[PDB]
Amino acid sequence: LEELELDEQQRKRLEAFLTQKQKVGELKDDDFEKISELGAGNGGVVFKVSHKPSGLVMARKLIHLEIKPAIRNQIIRELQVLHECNSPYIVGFYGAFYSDGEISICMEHMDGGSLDQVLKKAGRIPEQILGKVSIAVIKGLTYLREKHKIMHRDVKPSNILVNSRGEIKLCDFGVSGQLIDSMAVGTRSYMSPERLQGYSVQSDIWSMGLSLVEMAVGRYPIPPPDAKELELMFGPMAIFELLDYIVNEPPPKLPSGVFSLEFQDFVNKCLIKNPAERADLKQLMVHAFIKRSDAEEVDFAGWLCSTIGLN
Ligand SMILES: CC(=O)N[C@H]1CC[C@H](Oc2cc(-c3ccncc3Cl)cc3[nH]nc(C)c23)CC1
Ligand SMILES: [Ca+2]
Ligand SMILES: [Ca+2]
Ligand SMILES: [Ca+2]
Repeated sequence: LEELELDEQQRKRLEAFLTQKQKVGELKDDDFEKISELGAGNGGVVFKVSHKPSGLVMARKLIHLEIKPAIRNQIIRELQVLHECNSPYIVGFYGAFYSDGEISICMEHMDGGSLDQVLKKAGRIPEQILGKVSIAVIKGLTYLREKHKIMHRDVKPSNILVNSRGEIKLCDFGVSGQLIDSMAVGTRSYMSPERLQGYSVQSDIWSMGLSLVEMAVGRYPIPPPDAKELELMFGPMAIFELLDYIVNEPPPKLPSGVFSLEFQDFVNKCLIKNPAERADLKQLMVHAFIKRSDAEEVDFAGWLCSTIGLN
């Protein structure tokens, strides 16, 4: 597929990552010194750590799990598939190990944090920036589907990471069933209405469209905002009530007058409740909003650094 091709810069960065990764070796707990806490999420705290032997800076997620030694070795073996997932739109993976009652997952460090964290800083994210985000998520989901036959299963702003180089990558896509089972939990407020009713990449496309709306307006779009909140933005529901709303009510949408019709049509085709009518990855890759965004020269790194205060 032409959408899986890489630039010369993307190919250079991918080779540089694998070249530095070959120098690492087997990860052990005592080889890490904590630098700072990057944040909490999905049953474990993520630390910015330094791998003392190699000197690299990594993100280390520690998941406290008390399981028999066999159960742990299965999770570690199932996470080894991440070594083969190499793409400019997938967060780089270093290794996983068990130590002192905690599963560690060491990955590439993204100094921009997640888009959940960026959204809290920005308030809302502009459409041109979200065009670059849409392109990366589509290509990331396409890479996982095409080269590995893998669904993400948990697309949301907190699982989309960015950095000061202008890169946008996905992470935390389901690869180990024994890890999800042993942790039984994550939010279901981004799941498609068909998954909430009892499973395809179409579900991930719903989650992308839902995440794009939240970042565009600056709030989780369900329940829909009233006209008073709109005039304050552009000029409580329990979780079980929220999931019932997703299944039994029409999908959310962008407000009129403030976003282009191509952007509105893009999220509309992502949020069609019928997965058969909902657009797939091939159709979205050639949507008018995506083709327009790909030709737009947007300085994402410059916008990101000034928005969150990186300097
Ligand atoms: C609500 C909210 O936004 N929570 C934040 C909390 C910090 C977290 O930060 C990372 C997490 C992971 C990661 C994800 C899955 N499994 C293993 C790991 Cl290591 C890799 C990372 N690389 N670089 C960074 C900065 C980073 C992102 C989500
Ligand atoms: Ca330790
Ligand atoms: Ca130790
Ligand atoms: Ca998860």
